[PDB]
Amino acid sequence: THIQKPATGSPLTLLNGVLQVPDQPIIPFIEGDGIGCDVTPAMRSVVDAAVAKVYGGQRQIAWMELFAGQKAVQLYGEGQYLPDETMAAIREYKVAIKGPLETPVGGGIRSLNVAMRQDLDLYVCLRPVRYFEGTPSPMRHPEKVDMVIFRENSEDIYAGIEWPAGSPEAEKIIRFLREEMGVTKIRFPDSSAIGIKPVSTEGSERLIRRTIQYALEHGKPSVSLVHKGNIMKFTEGGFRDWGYALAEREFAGRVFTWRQKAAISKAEGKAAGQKAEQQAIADGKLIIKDVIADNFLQQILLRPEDYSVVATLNLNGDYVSDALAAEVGGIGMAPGANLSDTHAIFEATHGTAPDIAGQGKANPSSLILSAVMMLEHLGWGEAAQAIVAAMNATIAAGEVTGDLAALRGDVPALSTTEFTAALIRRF
Amino acid sequence: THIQKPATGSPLTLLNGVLQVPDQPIIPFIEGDGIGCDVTPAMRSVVDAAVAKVYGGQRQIAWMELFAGQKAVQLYGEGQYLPDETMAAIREYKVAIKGPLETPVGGGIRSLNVAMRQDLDLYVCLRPVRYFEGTPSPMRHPEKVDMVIFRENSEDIYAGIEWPAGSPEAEKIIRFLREEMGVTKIRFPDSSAIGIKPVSTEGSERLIRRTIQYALEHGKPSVSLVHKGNIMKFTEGGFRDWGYALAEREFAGRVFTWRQKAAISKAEGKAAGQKAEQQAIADGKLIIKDVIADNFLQQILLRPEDYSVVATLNLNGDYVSDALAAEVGGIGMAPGANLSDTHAIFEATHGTAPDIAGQGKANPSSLILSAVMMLEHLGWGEAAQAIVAAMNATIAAGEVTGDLAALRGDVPALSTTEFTAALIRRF
Ligand SMILES: NC(=O)c1ccc[n+]([C@@H]2O[C@H](COP(=O)([O-])OP(=O)(O)OC[C@H]3O[C@@H](n4cnc5c(N)ncnc54)[C@H](O)[C@@H]3O)[C@@H](O)[C@H]2O)c1
Ligand SMILES: NC(=O)c1ccc[n+]([C@@H]2O[C@H](COP(=O)([O-])OP(=O)(O)OC[C@H]3O[C@@H](n4cnc5c(N)ncnc54)[C@H](O)[C@@H]3O)[C@@H](O)[C@H]2O)c1
Repeated sequence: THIQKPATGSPLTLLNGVLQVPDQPIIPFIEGDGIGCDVTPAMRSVVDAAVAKVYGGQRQIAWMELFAGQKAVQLYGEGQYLPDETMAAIREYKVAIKGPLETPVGGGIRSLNVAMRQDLDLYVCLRPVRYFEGTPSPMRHPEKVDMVIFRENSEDIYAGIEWPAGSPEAEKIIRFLREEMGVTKIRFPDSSAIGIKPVSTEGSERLIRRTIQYALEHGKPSVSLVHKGNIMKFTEGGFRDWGYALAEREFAGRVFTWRQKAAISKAEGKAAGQKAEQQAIADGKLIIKDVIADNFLQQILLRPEDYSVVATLNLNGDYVSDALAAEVGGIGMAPGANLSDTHAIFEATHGTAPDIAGQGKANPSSLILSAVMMLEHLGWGEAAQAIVAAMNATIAAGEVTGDLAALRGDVPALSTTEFTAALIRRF
Repeated sequence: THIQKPATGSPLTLLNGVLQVPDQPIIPFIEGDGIGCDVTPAMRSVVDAAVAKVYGGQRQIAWMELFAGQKAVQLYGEGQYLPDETMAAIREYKVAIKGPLETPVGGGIRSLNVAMRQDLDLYVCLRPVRYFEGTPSPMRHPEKVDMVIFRENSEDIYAGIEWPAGSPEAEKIIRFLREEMGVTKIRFPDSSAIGIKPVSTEGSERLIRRTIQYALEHGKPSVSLVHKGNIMKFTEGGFRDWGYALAEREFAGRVFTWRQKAAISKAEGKAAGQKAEQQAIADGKLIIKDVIADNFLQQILLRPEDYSVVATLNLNGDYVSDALAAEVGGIGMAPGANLSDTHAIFEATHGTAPDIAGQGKANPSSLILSAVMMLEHLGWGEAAQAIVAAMNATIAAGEVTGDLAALRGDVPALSTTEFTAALIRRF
């Protein structure tokens, strides 16, 4: 072992439904590769300051370092990118927050980020994207972005099921596809690498159910199912169809969907369909609609105001998260949470930022905002709100890191530590 | 048969492997579903007006209507969405232009758009995206967008290989994957639909070769290989790696890749790597770089000015095209061409737009600009340049269709017909 349980902490526990949160909870954290070394300490400093301010010391996070990535390899030895004790500790402690981890391209280890999500079955990747007043942005009207993305986190092509071109394995699956499955559409079978995309009714349903539940509980006007269901009919189109079906049987009478709208239109005409939709909106009924993924990218740029909650697949969610984050300053302003029904790993949308690593420039806001989601998860709402208020005031005053300052000629950059200080001095 | 060879036209021919264009070329066209009924007649009018003007009546397109989609079904019979005679005609006449075609979601027919591309092996989907001065845009600085997308058009998950959840076929492939391929990562094997993603060395290579050739002959500063090769290591990561290898092998002394840069950064440090790139740019070398797909979506929004030519896979290309189009007004300002080494089908980036079909509102600019590409393909550059000049002037004058008028206040909306007339008055 290379991990040490805090001396004054007490673990979170689960008791007949409820998550029990001690006043000095043990919260595991992973530093992260690259800019993890800048953003994690900043996040802890900010969280600690907020908590001390709002509760007077009655409460205090008992941080416990766990290891993964390069820091793990250096401490545990070669190939020890994800030590067993790391995963065991997260299971036991039920919550954790992590900086980014490096995943190599074209070869090397499988994503540790994805591996953690799979191992703990954290099937919801939850990413709220909203505009902080005054944030430098490439958009004319970034304030019109206020969305919540529910990204399926356990399946899709992220499963990591693939074989390299020319390998015995690729030849073996290509032969099965052509000889046993009757596949005729592989263009270049002699040099094809092959990837598998599993998308299930069970996986789609649990993600979409949580999405609708959230939308209803928070008074959100709509849920958009985004998919490329015309080309990927049974996977992505399945996601959409299973989604509408679930909405209409588990939430009958509490939602109005575009599937229902189509039924009304087919039988009574467009006007009737439109009228029924207008009546639902008038009723405070949650609207469930759907958008093809490419057009979705167009719509969130042209009219983001028309969207609220989004339910989508793993790959689509990844791409949408980045496009949307860019509208509000980039992935330095983009928090996230990986949730199952019992556990949670809080984690920024961004990666290791190799181009600024070691320079003390990175925006810690995404991770800080992820810690906000964590505090909300812990029921420490007042601390959470204190951080959001401080963040709102800091950005509005024009105190920002370099990723934001680069977007406007009239805004200078602050280092990671300078920004952290600017935020904390406002508590 | 339900088609007719025009009375006064002559087919395109060849001479030493080079396209020979008669003064009255036979050019097949397909109207398209939905707004195809608006945009196709508009494109023909504009093209005819430009040709009549610049060549003083010495030249004239002999349009030949071919059928696909709904129009084909009503004419040829139920199920006849893509008559064999349509594809044979395009093979015969070598160049065609088509309106959008409807592809159902979650079932129904396989995409006719993809089917045409596959049938004629039009492996390059070429989509130039640039800003027309004065176009309403959601961006603060849309003028910074000037890119050319090369989207692989023959493989990837677009092959249409998949089987539905619960089906005997899905059960069959899942069993083979788990029992014979050793696959353990399928989360819900009992209810998964399965899609297959083939990406090959041969397919990736010919698309990337065409991209680099284009970049070099048009004097572009860089080619960006966009991929999600950290998660899809052997397909998308293969695309990247094969791309760098081909560049260095086939265009040595004309390019400088980040693969080369990485090597210099390893042996001599990053300062040496940056210097080498600086000198390559000074030397007039084409830079070959790469960007992970999600980050690329962020970057084309934050700093599009850093990108020029893009080479990417089928699915990524589809998503990137819509996001980039939105920056310059939407997919109503986004032309395209499907190209093999011998044949070409020109086609807008947009779909059938059911929300405005039948209303005479559609922006015909995408299809018109696709015909501009067609005219350049035919070596009728003067007519191509005339349409561009009329387009530049008409947009700058504030004379636009509803899709653009919606992006900015105090800008009236012209109908398709009205916009068409406005363009034509510049001739
Ligand atoms: N959850 C995760 O741990 C996670 C997420 C995304 C990427 N990654 C990994 O990160 C590595 C690098 O990938 P990449 O370069 O495509 O993406 P990246 O997110 O690391 O960097 C992309 C761009 O965004 C900028 N950026 C990201 N975070 C920033 C911050 N907080 N402050 C200021 N600028 C920031 C970077 O400077 C860079 O220019 C890859 O190995 C990838 O697998 C990990
Ligand atoms: N190459 C093609 O033939 C092609 C391309 C994309 C989509 N499609 C098909 O089109 C159908 C509709 O798909 P969708 O609704 O997701 O996308 P779409 O491109 O048809 O429409 C998306 C949005 O963009 C707007 N839009 C598109 N073209 C426009 C134009 N020229 N002028 C003004 N507004 C325009 C529409 O009004 C709509 O709001 C689907 O069946 C899809 O398969 C075909």
